[PDB]
Amino acid sequence: SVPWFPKKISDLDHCANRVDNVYRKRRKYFADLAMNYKHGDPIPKVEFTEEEIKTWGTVFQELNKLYPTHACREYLKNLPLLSKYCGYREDNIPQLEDVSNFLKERTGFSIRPVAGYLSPRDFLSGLAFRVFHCTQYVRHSSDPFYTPEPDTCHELLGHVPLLAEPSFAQFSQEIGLASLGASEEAVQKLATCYFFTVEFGLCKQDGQLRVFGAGLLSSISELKHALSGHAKVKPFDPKITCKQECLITTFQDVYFVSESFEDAKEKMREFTKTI
Ligand SMILES: Cc1ccn(-c2cc(Cl)ccc2[C@@H](Oc2cc(-c3ccc(C[C@H](N)C(=O)O)cc3)nc(N)n2)C(F)(F)F)n1
Ligand SMILES: [Fe+3]
Repeated sequence: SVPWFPKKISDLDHCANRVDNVYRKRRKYFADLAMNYKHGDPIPKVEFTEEEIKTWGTVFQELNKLYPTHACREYLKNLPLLSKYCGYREDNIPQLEDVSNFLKERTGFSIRPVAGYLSPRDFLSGLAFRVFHCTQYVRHSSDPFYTPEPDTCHELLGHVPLLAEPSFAQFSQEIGLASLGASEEAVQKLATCYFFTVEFGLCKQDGQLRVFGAGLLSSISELKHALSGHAKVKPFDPKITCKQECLITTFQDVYFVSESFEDAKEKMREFTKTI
């Protein structure tokens, strides 16, 4: 029989809640905000602390040094749009509500604040309705270069700029749409393909390797590592790519290169029929 899946955007209420002293209370605070959030609510505006803003400022400042030579053209295209409309600055952390409103005008995507990791099924189910579950907290100040879990920096600098791109927006949703009510095996295959594209993908533009992986675009160290030449590279092929192990708390052992977003989209459409 078919497992439960959302049939409308508001149904995501039923799946979004899955799962240093001052930092812990701060983290619980953000978790509480996401937990009590219901569809239709404005995403609660948060006054970030200076340490959090300085952390964002450090990551943001350093990544912007790398983006022109590392990021794909679409990322570099939409990133200034975010700084002109959503307050992307070194001294200011953008609000999830504002960028969500921006995405609505651009690609119809929206943001939903989430406490932490959701199951791949629940997360991909959100994409089916062009909803991206975002963490609202900032990474610990100890290591701004890399963090073993998503933070608001990862969402805002990694995911948001490409979600504003129609071709990429379509690609993301179709992965989500494919996931709806799919078998456990199918969801995991889709989740792995999502992982090595949306989160850690590489693309070929004008003969050059560029980064569109969100997990890469928000990590100072791995972004450099991905294009250094010391990394393992393979062509994106869903049947093969979906068999690759997804690593956490570390750099990936291999990266997959797509020809383009529409190319990645077409390869996925072919693949989802097989499963
Ligand atoms: C098959 C499949 C697909 C997904 N999953 C899965 C399921 C659950 Cl419930 C938990 C964990 C995972 C996967 O882990 C991650 C991690 C991240 C991630 C991205 C960026 C950053 C910040 C960056 N390092 C920075 O420094 O900015 C952090 C984390 N993103 C995703 N989508 N998955 C895992 F475990 F498979 F790898 N499984
Ligand atoms: Fe992510």
